Amino acid sequence: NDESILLLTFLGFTGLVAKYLAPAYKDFADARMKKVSDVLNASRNKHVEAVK
Amino acid sequence: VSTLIPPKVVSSKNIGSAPNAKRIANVVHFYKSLPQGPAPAIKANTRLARYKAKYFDGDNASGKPLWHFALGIIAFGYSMEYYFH
Repeated sequence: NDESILLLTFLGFTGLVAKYLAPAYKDFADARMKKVSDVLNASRNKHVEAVK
Repeated sequence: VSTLIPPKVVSSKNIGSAPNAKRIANVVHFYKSLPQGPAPAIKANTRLARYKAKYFDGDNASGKPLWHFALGIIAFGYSMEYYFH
């Protein structure tokens, strides 16, 4: 009935929630672990040449 | 008056220098560190182990679990809002 249509509409909205047209938070997170990983490359190596 | 001898006095000089403080630090930081990703414990087995390997791991980390939560409410139509308040 009317109730079933409302759930279907939000599932379509939830489907649109799935896209966000390439969501920023996806790339906002994507920028993070690379930033997190890269500094550990620099920081750990920073004391590597300390003994070198 | 004679031949001075400061070429060989590092046996007791290698303690006060600043790099030695870092030297004794990072060498302890190195020996026990796992070599090549060993002991990562990738096989998680605790209650809902299947969930721990599909979405709870964090590889996806999306709105599927809340979608599963929402669908659980939908499947409970005639249990909470119908036949009850």
